[PDB]
Order: sequence, then structure tokens, then C-alpha cells
Amino acid sequence: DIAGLTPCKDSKQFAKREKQSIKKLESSLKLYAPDSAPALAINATIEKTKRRFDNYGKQGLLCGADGLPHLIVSGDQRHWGEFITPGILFLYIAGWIGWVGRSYLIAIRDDKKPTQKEIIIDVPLATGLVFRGFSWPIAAYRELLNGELVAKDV
Amino acid sequence: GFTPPELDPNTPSPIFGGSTGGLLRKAQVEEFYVITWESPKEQIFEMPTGGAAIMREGPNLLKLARKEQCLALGTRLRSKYKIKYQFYRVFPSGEVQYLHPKDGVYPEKVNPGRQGVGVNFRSIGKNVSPIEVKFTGKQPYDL
Amino acid sequence: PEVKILVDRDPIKTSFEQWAKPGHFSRTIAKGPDTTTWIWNLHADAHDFDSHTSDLEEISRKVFSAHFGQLSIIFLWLSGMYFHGARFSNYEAWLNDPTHIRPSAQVVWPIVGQEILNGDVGGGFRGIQITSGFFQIWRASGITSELQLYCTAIGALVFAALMLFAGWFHYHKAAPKLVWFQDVESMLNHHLAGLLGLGSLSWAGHQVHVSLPINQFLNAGVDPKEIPLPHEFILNRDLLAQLYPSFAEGATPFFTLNWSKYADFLTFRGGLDPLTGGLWLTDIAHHHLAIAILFLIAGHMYRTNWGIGHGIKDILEAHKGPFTGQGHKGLYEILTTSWHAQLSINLAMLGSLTIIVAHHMYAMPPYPYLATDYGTQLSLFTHHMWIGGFLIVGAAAHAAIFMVRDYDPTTRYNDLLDRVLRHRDAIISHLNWVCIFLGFHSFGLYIHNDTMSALGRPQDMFSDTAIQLQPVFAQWIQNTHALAPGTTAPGATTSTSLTWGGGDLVSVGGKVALLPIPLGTADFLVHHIHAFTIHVTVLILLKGVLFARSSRLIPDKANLGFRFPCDGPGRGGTCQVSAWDHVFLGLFWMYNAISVVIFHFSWKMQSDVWGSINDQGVVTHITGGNFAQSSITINGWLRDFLWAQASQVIQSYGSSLSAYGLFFLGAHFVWAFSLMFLFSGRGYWQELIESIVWAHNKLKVAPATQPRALSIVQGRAVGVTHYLLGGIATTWAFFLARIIAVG
Amino acid sequence: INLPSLFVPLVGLLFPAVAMASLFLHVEKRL
Amino acid sequence: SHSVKIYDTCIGCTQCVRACPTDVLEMIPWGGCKAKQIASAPRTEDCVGCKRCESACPTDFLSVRVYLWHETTRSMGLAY
Amino acid sequence: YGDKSVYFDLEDLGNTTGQWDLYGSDAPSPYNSLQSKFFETFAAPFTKRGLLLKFLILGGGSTLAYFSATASGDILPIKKGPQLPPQLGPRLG
Amino acid sequence: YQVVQPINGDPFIGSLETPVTSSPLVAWYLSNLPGYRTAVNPLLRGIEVGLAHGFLLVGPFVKAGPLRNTEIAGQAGSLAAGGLVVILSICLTIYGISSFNEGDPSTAPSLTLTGRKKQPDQLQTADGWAKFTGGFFFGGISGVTWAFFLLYVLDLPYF
Ligand code: CLA
Ligand code: CLA
Ligand code: CLA
Ligand code: CLA
Ligand SMILES: CC1=C(C/C=C(\C)CCC[C@H](C)CCC[C@H](C)CCCC(C)C)C(=O)c2ccccc2C1=O
Ligand code: SF4
Ligand code: SF4
Repeated sequence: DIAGLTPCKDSKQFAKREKQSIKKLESSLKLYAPDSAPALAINATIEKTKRRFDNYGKQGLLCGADGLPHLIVSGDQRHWGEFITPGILFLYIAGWIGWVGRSYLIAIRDDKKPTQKEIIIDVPLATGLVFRGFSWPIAAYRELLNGELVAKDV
Repeated sequence: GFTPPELDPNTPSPIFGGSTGGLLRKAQVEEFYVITWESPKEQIFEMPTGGAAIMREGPNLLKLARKEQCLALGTRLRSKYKIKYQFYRVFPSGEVQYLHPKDGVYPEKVNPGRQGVGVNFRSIGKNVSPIEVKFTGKQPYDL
Repeated sequence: PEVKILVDRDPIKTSFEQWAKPGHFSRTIAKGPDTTTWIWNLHADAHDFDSHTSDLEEISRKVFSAHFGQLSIIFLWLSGMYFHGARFSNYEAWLNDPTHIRPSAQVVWPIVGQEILNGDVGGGFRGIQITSGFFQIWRASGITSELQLYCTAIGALVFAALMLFAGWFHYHKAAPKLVWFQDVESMLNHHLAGLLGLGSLSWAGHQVHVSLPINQFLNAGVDPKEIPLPHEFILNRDLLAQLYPSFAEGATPFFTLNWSKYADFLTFRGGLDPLTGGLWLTDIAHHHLAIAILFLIAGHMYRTNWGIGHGIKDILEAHKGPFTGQGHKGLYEILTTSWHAQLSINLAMLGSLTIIVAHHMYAMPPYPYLATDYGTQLSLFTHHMWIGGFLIVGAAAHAAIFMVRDYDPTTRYNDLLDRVLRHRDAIISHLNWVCIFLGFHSFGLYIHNDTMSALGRPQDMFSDTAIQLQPVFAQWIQNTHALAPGTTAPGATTSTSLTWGGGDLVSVGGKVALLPIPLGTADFLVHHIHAFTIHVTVLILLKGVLFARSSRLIPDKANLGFRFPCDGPGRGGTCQVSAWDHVFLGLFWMYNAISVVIFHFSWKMQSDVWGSINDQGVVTHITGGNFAQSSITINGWLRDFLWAQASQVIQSYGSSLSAYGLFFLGAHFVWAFSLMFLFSGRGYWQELIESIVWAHNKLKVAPATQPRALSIVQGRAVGVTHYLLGGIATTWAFFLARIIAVG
Repeated sequence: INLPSLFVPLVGLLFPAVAMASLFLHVEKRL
Repeated sequence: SHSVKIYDTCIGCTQCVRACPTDVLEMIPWGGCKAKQIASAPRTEDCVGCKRCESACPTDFLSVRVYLWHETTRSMGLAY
Repeated sequence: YGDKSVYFDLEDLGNTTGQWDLYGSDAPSPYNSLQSKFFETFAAPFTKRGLLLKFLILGGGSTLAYFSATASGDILPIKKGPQLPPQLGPRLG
Repeated sequence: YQVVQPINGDPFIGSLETPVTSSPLVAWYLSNLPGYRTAVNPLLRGIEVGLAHGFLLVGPFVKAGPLRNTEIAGQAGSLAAGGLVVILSICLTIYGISSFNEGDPSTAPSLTLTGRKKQPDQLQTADGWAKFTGGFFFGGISGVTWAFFLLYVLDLPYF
């Protein structure tokens, strides 16, 4: 397949890794009471490990010669879940954060003692401002088009 | 025009116990300094080199190896106490040279008998580029 | 003249006014901030009370209540330890079988797979193996259930509450005044007799009734739950009479002066308990009894209110001779008006004490099942060494602060201080020469050994088989100690330790508690390395203290204050010419010294003492005496110690010791990170922040509190603190991972 | 007769001695 | 000998003069400001290059500048 | 200078600057004349700066050259040479 | 009563007067050394100094050398001392060459400890120093040879 990698569900090294992982935990479960707190905790993580391997298999990840799920970021549409849709989500959240911060800075820039509102947050103003980040992309686009995102005069 | 005071040897010096911060070979071969003050009373003062000494009621004359040490002692004498001081520089010749206060009034007080030395009639942002004084011995600031 | 309680009512009203205002104490801070530097200053001078004001009364009131706050923090920490031992521990399982179960009193929540840190510590328990040695303390105190630990945790919680309240009270409601603090005669009388005398008498009382019988029962093999509760040992006395027959007479021996009738549980045996691998409890009880008597008499020396006693001023000014003029006259006035003098004296003494504690605790293990718990031993020694070193450096810091801020010959003149200030140059020159000579003849020997070994000439090497440098004095002293019991300490049966000699190896559970420690050529070399490092750090700190006020370089260094960047690049360059900068170096050299000390300890112990005993009495040590032949060249330290011992931590990943591997790497990182602050200067950084600020201003996102690069002093402070954190943490990870895996 | 036996001491011992003595003499006094 | 220069932006505050350790600077009459005073440097052969004078200048940019130059034993502050 | 309390006088700067010699003897030659006449007659040709320096350098140089070019095997193992057959490298040799 | 006094009673010269620095016997001893024998021809002082230093250099070189176990230990170590003494002479001659000139007077002090005049010590001249270093080297090789003659050439019971 892409870059010579093979679908983990059909790979052999990916399975071997899963069985080996599951094997060692089972050993930790032994030498204790069969239904003890520690034993119950070990069981829980065994089931968790089995779920993680099956989830990896289901999502169609690519496995190399070591059986480790490699991530493709070239833009192939069979793999947007690996980098590009999480990337769009990140860009959204980071723009939210930055836009809210910038909005706040602009709003408090007009007092006489603006540093007072920086070492001691005006939380009412901040809570009024936080939710504009939800629409930050449209606001920023229209601010760029308006020409008011970038300060002229500098 | 303010004949400087002449150094008067036989003027006593503070009561000190001795120190390893005193004079060295440089005072023997190149120069040393001497400061004098007048002490309304006998008091304890911190030496600019070591511990504490006792200035005598009457003339006090102290020999230091550095001009900066002299000025430090002079400042301490002048504002912690209220004492007027003068210091000189002595060479291995036997020459003395009145140093401070040069023209009788402290330099923080403007006096009408002083000429300007090293004054540039322009703001610091109007010095020429170094390329303009390349291959001539001058420095762009000395201009 | 007479001594009384003297107070002031409601000096400052408790209120939330100043919480809203950041840096209320500093006039400049109170107003507000123009740049980022203001935030750093707010923290740097929070606890410098003697500069927020000039009144000694206010300084001392603040100091008193801050001490109360610190005591409260310590109590909260203790209660946390006890509660974790009560609730999230395997202390009872460990109590049933001490030398197979690994103590651990911390579990983790299964959040992101971190539950792998919940390793198998035995006892049907999965947690993080602790090295605090708390289980040994609790066992030596007689604690057998977790109900007792719960009660202890709650008691310490209410004590922390009491301490916090007292801190609030003695500052906002009833604050003492200056004449109350400036009374040191009664204060000493109470701390010697009341705090240490009554404290140790009270502890001896505890051990006589609780720890002695309960530990007797535990060492007899009784199941911990089948042991009588301690209060029974007080209610029913024949319970004690059975274990200790001479509890039958019951305090009439104490008044007939037939004290020999107490020889049962008040012994002078010395050595170790062959069953627990710790000191005899009947010896520790006797020890604390004698200590109590000594301190109780000693707290009666100084005169307070009834004529009898000693005036400290009289004692001081009675001591003077022909070499020192009027020495000690005027010290009482110095040590009662400046907190920094007292602080530096106490810090020096406390650091000395901490390091003495580390040595004595490694040599004479006081707790049962402590000696054969190698991880606990290593961690305790290392921790106390580090604490002691840091305290000793702080002593110098505050001596310098005193010299700069509070020394005044006009009003408070002392003769000795003046004389030392007057020949500081001779002092520093001779200390300089000693440092150089010691460095050549200790490390030079290592370099000679390395090249002699690399040139295939081992006969020429300074070793046990080529050119012997035997520490004949230490060998002679320790042979004198080995012969002591019976010859010159007739009342003792065993020598005070087992490192002296006499054979008499003691083991516990197939592991070696202690055996005679041999001193060869490698010991000579490394001891002189120790002397060298200690002398050099002393040189740095003493040079900082003696030259804090003035020098031949800058004649008015005191006017620049105790802490400052420089006085320009004049006279050739005066970078770090201040007293504070000298402390910054001393920390570097203290780090070096303590690091070498703990490496020496760890290698020597893993090579000549610790290890596993077997059926014939064949002792296989952790490393087969590889310290006597491999520690004499630096390649031996790099290969046999670091490279060899380092493998344990590197292979920690994938197991429960994985956190130690992670901390190893993270500490390497933060150490390397410190170098960015330690090699650069703030000019470059200010010029870079300039263009970053431009980038922000271009988008109307520049802050109003103008971002400045750190101060010159702050950059050095960030660089030294990160350096120390990195180095100490990587050593911590290495030691712990190695001794928990191989121990 | 073994050429290293002569040139390695002279270049390692003699030559630096001569050169450093001469260069100290040249650098450390006034003309 | 270091070289100290005074520029005409000097407001004649005299804080720098009160700062120098070696008495290099002085106050001299002038007419270009409201103090009728300006700083002179008639004794730069004693300047140690400490630049305390620059940290005391309240102008922007500075009106007193110290350019370090050839070193003397006076310039290096050596007592031996 | 040294008139009860004063210690400064322009006429005697050396006393003022402590230009003393704290340990010089100012005594006559303790060596007997006969002995002096034996040494300064035999050790004379070595008291010329350039002569002594040049002779020292070149004489010591040829000293070292001779003593190392003609050293025996029992003094330096570097000239005794190897005495064993050589091993082979990991693959080469 | 106080023991430490300022130098010659001058409290502004950078030194002090103590037992090690200025007690009777230690002053007499230091003054009776060739280096401080000011009124003596420099060559004889150099001889005495060179002979004492040369003899000393043989002691450690031989015993601590790499040929100590070998039978030529004495020959080897003594030769090493000869190499060292010659190097010291090279250090001395070039020092005298760099720091002195013939046409110049002695840099030694002219005053004694009491304030009396005295002839400046001739060892601090150019050819005074040259005579001294010549004597030193002659004495140094002679000392090494004397010490090297005592042991090995003659049994003579030591250690
Ligand atoms: C830059 C070139 C170079 C370098 C790095 C070396 C390095 C070395 N030579 Mg060598 N040599 C060279 C050129 C060089 N040689 C040339 C061109 C000749 C003539 C064909 C020789 C002839 C020679 C002999 C006979 C011997 C060595 C030996 C040695 C080794 C011992 C060190 C020594 O005694 O110095 C070198 C000794 C010399 C006599 C070299 C003199 C000839 C060169 C040109 C001198 C240049 C000096 C010049 C003014 C400074 C140049 C500036 C710069 C190098 C700093 C050493 C590894 C010895 C050996 O074999 O070790 C086992 C040995 O006996 N060399
Ligand atoms: C209002 C907040 C805010 C915003 C919108 C930006 C925006 C930007 N920064 Mg910046 N930055 C910030 C805060 C902010 N920064 C803070 C607090 C610091 C101190 C650590 C820095 C330090 C910094 C550096 C060193 C650099 C930037 C750079 C940049 C630019 C490139 C994006 C980037 O790499 O950022 C990087 C983001 C960081 C390094 C850390 C961000 C800190 C958090 C996430 C933001 C704080 C939000 C605020 C506290 C929330 C308050 C909201 C209110 C309701 C209370 C970009 C325009 C780069 C540049 O110059 O571009 C060419 C660059 O080199 N920033
Ligand atoms: C027998 C009397 C006595 C006792 C037991 C103590 C004990 C202590 N003093 Mg104290 N002191 C005393 C008398 C006493 N003092 C006198 C007469 C004076 C001078 C008038 C002082 C002045 C003084 C100062 C200035 C300071 C201390 C400090 C301390 C603490 C030192 C830190 C420590 O070791 O932690 C050990 C911890 C414990 C022993 C835990 C138990 C704590 C117990 C409950 C303390 C109770 C003793 C107290 C005096 C009770 C009287 C108050 C009462 C009205 C409630 C310690 C608890 C330091 C401090 O305040 O720390 C906050 C300190 O700054 N003392
Ligand atoms: C009883 C012990 C003691 C006491 C009471 C004091 C008290 C004081 N010291 Mg001091 N000192 C001590 C010991 C002590 N010291 C020791 C052992 C050292 C050697 C390191 C020093 C070295 C020292 C210096 C160099 C200085 C002081 C200074 C001061 C004064 C101000 C401190 C301050 O507010 O800074 C603020 C406190 C902080 C900013 C805390 C910093 C946080 C540390 C560095 C990080 C620790 C990391 C942590 C342990 C683990 C990492 C956590 C992280 C990963 C989350 C103050 C009166 C300062 C002074 O000017 O005196 C007037 C001064 O500069 N001390
Ligand atoms: C890196 C470095 C700096 C720059 C270091 C800085 C600017 C410290 C940075 C502190 C943090 C990273 C910035 C403050 C962050 C705010 C608290 C905002 C945080 C809000 C969220 C991101 C948590 C110096 O100033 C310096 C000075 C002298 C010698 C060496 C150096 C040096 O090495
Ligand atoms: S560099 Fe120093 S000495 Fe020179 S003028 Fe400036 S402050 Fe004065
Ligand atoms: S501080 Fe600056 S502006 Fe003020 S007098 Fe001095 S040189 Fe002029």
C-alpha cells in the first residue's frame, strides 16, 4: 500500500504485538487471589488493551515492519482522520483562544491603568468575551477584509 | 584664582591598627594619593580599604593607593559626616598635585571659571558612519 | 531588667484589603507595574522583611508569625505522610514479614496507562515503593495497626490548624514587642531545658513503655494483631514484668538509687541487634534518658529573673587575649539586633548537624529492618547530605547579607570582626594556596593514574599494588575503635559500630546489614578529593563574605547593596563583583562536593559492605570489591560506576521503575536547559524581545505590561536553580532506580 | 641512527624551549 | 584612556556628575537650556570606564557617552 | 617622618611608601676570602648572559640528542620494540 | 599588650607585623640567607644557593622516577636533576636578560628598616644578576654531582 505499509488488521506483526502485550499483563494477574482488587484492576487494563488494539484495527491504520501504526500526512483522503481533521479542529480551538485574548486586550486598552486589568483579570468582561471565539473565523475574515485586523501606522 | 591648599606634612593621620589593604609597590614606583580633612571631633569611620579607624580632632591626612578609593572616602566623609576634604596625587619624585576639588567648588555646583572639554554641539544620533572615517586615525565619536 | 511577657494588642487588622493590592509592602510595587520586571521583583523581595521597613520590632513580629506558618506547613506534611501510611499503604503486610515485602505508601489512579507505576511491592498490594523509611520509624515506635496511624494523622491535622491559628494570633491580635524577642537568656534556658530536655525525656518515657515491650513482642515472632495494645502495658504491669522482670520493683529503684536494678532495659551494649539489624532499643532508651538529664541541667546556665545564672554579655566580654585585643566585646550587641547574624550562625550549625546525622545514620542504623533495606539507606544518606550542603551555603549567603546591611562600626563595634576584615587578604591568599595544592595532589594523582594505566604501566600507578598511599591515620583510628570495647570503654560489649572491625558481621534475611569497612589507597585518594572540594567551596564563600563591603577593585561595594549586576565594564570588567554572586558560585561547588561525596558513598557501599550472605558465610557483594582497584582512575569511575550502574535506569522503561527512567531523561533535559541562562546575557534577549514585541504590536496584540528580559541577577538565579534541579534530579533517579532494582 | 629517536625529542623538547624563551624575551621588554 | 563625550541634548540635571567614582565630569555654564548648565569631561585620564554616569542620564537617548579605549593603569583600577 | 603621629613627608617618599628591605643583612661576606678566591676563579666563564644562554641551550640540546639517540633497550621500551607476534583485527590484520 | 603592630608603626602601608612575619629569630634566620646577603658578591651567593638546590633535586627524581626499580635508578634520576637544574638556569638567564640592562642602577631598595641609607643591593643589576645565575648554575650541577657521588658511586648506609 502507501509507502509499502500494510492494513494493521491483516498484518502479522501487529497481531503478534497485541498477543505479547496481553500476555505479560495476564502474568501480573497471577500469584494473587483470582478476584482481588489488584487482580480486578489488572483485568480491567487487559480488557482496555484488547479494546485499543481492536479500535486500531477497526480505524484502518497502516502498520510497518515493526507493527506500529504509522500516520500518513500527505493529504491522502483515506487518512484525513490521522492528521488533517484533527488539524482543522486544532486550528479552530487555537484561533478561538487567540481571538478571545486579542479581543480582551483591545477592550482593556482604553483605561488609564490598563496594566491593572492585566495583573488582575476583569472576569466579568472576560466572560462576556469568551464566547466570541465560537465565531472567531467569520469575525477574523471580516476583520481582514475590513482592514482592521492588522494595525496600519506600524 | 583659588590658590590650591598646599599639602602640610606633620599633619596627623587617623588612628589605625594596620591592614593588608594599604599601599603596595605601585605607590613605590608610580604614584599614590593623599586626602585631608579637618574633623570637628574625634570619631570612628569606616576605612575605604579595611576596617574602622578613628579620625583625630584636628587635621587628618590619609594616604591611599587609588584615586577612586579617595573619592569614596570623601563622599562618605562629606554626606554622612559634614566635612570638607581635598585630595592630591603624589609621584615618586616628591611632586604633589592638587586634585579635588579642582577649582575650590565641588563639581556638582556650576562655577563661572570653567571651560568646556569634550562637548559636542549635536545630538548623539548625528555621528558619522564608521565608513566615513575608515583609513584615517580618527574615531567617529572623537569628531 | 527583669523578664516578663510584653505584648501589643491588634497591631494589624486582618482584612482582604492588601490581598487585592500585589506588592503592598513595597511602595513602588503597591502603585502598580509598568513592565514585566515588576512581576519578578514582587516575588524576589516578598520575604525580605528587613527592607520593607527599618523597625526591628516589625521585622521580628513578621519573623515570629512566619515561623508559625512554616511549622503549620510541616505539620500538614507529617499528617499527609501518616494518613497515606494509614490508608494507601501495605504497612500491616510489611509488619507481618519485613524482609520480603517492599514498603510502599502511594498508589496511582489508572488514568492514562500510568497504573503501570503500581508495581508489585508484594503483600497483595500494588503501589509505588517508598524510600522515606517511614515504615521503619512506625515499627520502632510500636505502631501495629492502621487505626493508630489514622489517629496520628488526625492529631497532626489539628496541630497544623493550631499552628496556623497561632500564627494569625501572634501577628494580628497579640504581637510581642522588641524587648521580648531581645531576651535570649530565657529563650536559651527554655530551648535547652524545655524543648530538648523535656522533649527527649518525654520520648524516653515513650520508648520505655510502648516501643520496648511492643518491639520485644514483635521480635519474639508474635502475630502483630495478637500483640496487646500499648495502653494495656500501662494498665496491667505484670505484662511488662514478664518481658522485663525489674519492672516489678517499679520506681523504687529510681529513688533507692539502686539504679543497677534497672540494668534490664537500660543497657550499654552497643552494636546491632542480630535479629532486626538495628540498634538495641534498650540502648536507645538509655541514650535518650541520659540526653534528657544533660539538657535539663544545661538549660539552667543563663540568668533570667532570680540572680543565679550567667549573663551572656559577661561570658563574652570575659574572653580576650594578647593576639585579639578586646575580642568578644560587643558581640552580644551584634547578635541581638540583627536577624541575619543569628540566621547565618544557625544555618551553618544546622547544615553541619544534618551531614553528621547522615554519617551516623549510615554507620549505626537506628531503626529495625533499616540496615538491610538498601534503598532506604541510600536515599536517606543522599537526602541528608544534600540538605546539609544547601544549608551550609545559605549560612554564607546570610553572613554576607549581614556584612553588607547590618555591620556598622560607628554604633556596634566588635574587635574580632574588625581584625579579620583588616587581614582578609592574607586569609584569602593562604586559602587560595591550600586549594591549589590540594587540587594538584588529589586530582593530579587521578590523572597520573589514568595516564600510567593508559600507557600500559600499572606498576608506576598510585594503587594498592604499585605505589601504596595508605591512610595510616584513619586505619590506626579505626583499629583503636575496634579495640575500644573492654579496653577503654569497659562498660560496652560491642564496639559502637561494625565498620570499626572485630569481625562480627551481622546479616538479616540473607542480606548483609554490616561488616568492617576496609580503608585502602582508593579511600585515601577520594578522601583527599573531598578535602579539596570542601576547601574550594569554603574559599569561594569566605571570599564573598570577607570582601562584601569593599575591595581594591571597587572601594565602595557596600553602597551598591548586597545584590547587584555590576558597576559597568570599567577597571577591566567588574562582572559579578557582588557578595550575592559569590553565593551563586559556592552553590555550583557545593553541588560538585556533595555529588562526589554521594558517589563515593554509593560505590563504596555497593562494593565493600552491601550484598548477599549465604550458607557458609560467603558474602557476595553487589560489586566484588571493584572499588579497591577500579576507583583509582577516572576511567574506572566512568566505566565501572556510571556506565555499569547506569544500565539499571536505562532498562527501567516497560516496568514499574519506568518513572525513574523518565525522570532521568527529564533531569538531563532541565540541566542542559539551565545552560541557556548560564552562558548568555540579557542584552541579546532584550534585543530579541524587541522584535517579538514588534510582531505583536503589528496585530494590536501587544501587552500593556511591557515585556522586559530578566534582570542580570535573575538570569543567573534562573541558570543556577535550573542547573541544581537538573543535576540533583538525575542523580536521584539514577540512585533510586539502581538501588531498587539491584537492592 | 633511528631518525625518530632524534627528531621527536628535539622538536618536542628543544624547539619549544628555544622558541618560547626567545618569544618571551621578545614580547616582555621595551624597545 | 577612555573617551567621554557630552552631547547637546544634555538637560544639565547633573545626576551623572554626582555619580562618577573618580571626579571626571563637571558642570559648566551654557545657554542652550533652562539651567544654563552643561556637563564637561576635563579629566578623562582618570575615567575607569565604570559608566555609572550613563545609568544616571535621564535623557533619551543618553547625553553622556563613555567609549572605552586604550587602557592605562589608571583606567584598569589596579592598586598593584 | 615618624614624629609621634605623622607618617607622611614629601622629603622622604621611600619611607612614606614603605620602600624598606625587611630582611637584608648589610653584613660582610660570611665566606672566608680563600674560599671566595677559589669559586669566583673557576665559576667565572659562566657569568655572561648571552654566552651562558647560548651555551646552555645548545649544550643541553646536544646532551639530550646524544643521550636519546644512544639509549639502550633496557631504558626505553620504545626502542626495545615489540617482542610478541601481532594479533589480527576484527576482520582485517 | 598587643602582639600584631603595623609595619614599622606605619598603619597605611599594606602589610602587618606579626610573629611569623617579624619575631627576632625568624628575622635573623631570613637575613642570614644568601638571597638577603646584600653586601656579598652575587656569585658566591649564587654558588651557595645553586649547590643547595642541586643537591635537593637529586632526592625525589631518583626515588620517584620511572627507573627507580632499575639498577641505573641513580644514574637516571641524577641525569634528570641535571636536566632540571639546566632548565632552571635557562629560566634565570632569560629572566635576567629581560628584566635588567647594564646601563641602569639597582632596583633594590636603598633604605633599611630604620630609615638609614644603604648601598642598593647589586644582585638586582644586570651583571650582578648575571654573576648570580652563573654561580647558581655552576653550584647546581656541582650539587647534583655531589649528591649523585654520595650514593651509588659509594655504598654509604642510608634509609
Ligand atoms: C606538515 C607536515 C608534517 C607533519 C605534520 C609531520 C609530523 C611528524 N613528523 Mg615529519 N617531516 C615532514 C613533514 C611533516 N611531519 C617533511 C616534509 C619531512 C622531510 C621529508 C619530514 C621528516 C620527518 C622525519 C625524519 C621524522 C619526522 C617525524 C614526525 C613525527 C614526530 C614529530 C616530529 O618530530 O616532527 C617532525 C620532525 C622533523 C625533522 C620535520 C622537519 C621537516 C618539516 C618540513 C619542518 C617544518 C617546520 C616549519 C618551519 C613549521 C611549519 C609550520 C606548521 C607545521 C606549524 C610527526 C608525527 C619523526 C618521526 O618519524 O616520528 C616517528 C621523524 O623522525 N618527519
Ligand atoms: C492574546 C494572546 C496571544 C495571541 C493572540 C498571540 C499571537 C501570536 N503570537 Mg504570542 N505570546 C503570548 C500570547 C499571544 N500570542 C504570550 C502570553 C506569550 C508569552 C509566552 C507569547 C509569546 C510569543 C512568542 C515568543 C512568539 C509569539 C508569536 C505569535 C504569533 C504567531 C503564533 C505563535 O506562534 O504564537 C505562539 C504562542 C505561544 C508562544 C504561547 C501562547 C500563550 C497562550 C496560549 C496564549 C495566552 C492567552 C491568554 C492568556 C488568554 C487570556 C484571555 C482572557 C479571556 C483572560 C501570533 C500572532 C510568535 C511570532 O512572533 O510570530 C511571528 C513568537 O515567536 N508569541
Ligand atoms: C518548654 C517551653 C518551650 C517549648 C517546648 C518551645 C518550643 C518551640 N519553640 Mg519556643 N520559646 C520559649 C519556650 C518554648 N519553646 C520561650 C520561653 C521563648 C522566649 C520567650 C521562646 C521563643 C521562641 C521563638 C522566637 C521561637 C520559638 C520556636 C519554637 C519551636 C522551634 C521549632 C521546633 O523545634 O519544632 C518542634 C515542634 C514541636 C515540638 C511540636 C510541638 C509544638 C508544641 C505544642 C509547642 C508548645 C510549646 C509552647 C511554648 C506552649 C506555650 C504556649 C501556650 C500558651 C499555648 C518549638 C515548637 C520557633 C517557632 O516559633 O517556631 C514556630 C521560634 O521562632 N520559641
Ligand atoms: C532557615 C533557612 C532560610 C531562611 C529562613 C532564609 C530566608 C531568606 N533568604 Mg535564604 N538561603 C537559604 C536558607 C534560608 N533563607 C539556603 C539554604 C540558601 C542556599 C541556597 C539560601 C540562599 C539565599 C540567597 C542567594 C538569597 C536568600 C535570600 C533570603 C531572604 C529572601 C528570600 C526570598 O524571599 O526569596 C524568594 C523565594 C523564592 C523565589 C523561592 C524560589 C523557588 C526555588 C528557587 C525553587 C525550588 C524548587 C523546588 C524545591 C522543587 C521544584 C518545584 C517545581 C518543579 C514546581 C530571606 C530573609 C535572598 C536575599 O536577598 O536575602 C535578603 C537571596 O538572594 N537566601
Ligand atoms: C531564555 C532566556 C530569557 C528569556 C526568558 C523568559 C522571557 C522567561 C519566560 C517566562 C515565560 C515562558 C513567559 C511568561 C508566560 C506567562 C506567565 C503567560 C503564561 C500563560 C500560559 C501560557 C500558561 C532571558 O530573559 C535571559 C536573560 C538572561 C540570561 C539568559 C536568558 C535566557 O536564556
Ligand atoms: S565611565 Fe565611570 S568614571 Fe568614566 S565618566 Fe562614566 S561614571 Fe565616571
Ligand atoms: S545625567 Fe545626562 S542629561 Fe543629566 S547632566 Fe549628566 S549627561 Fe547631562
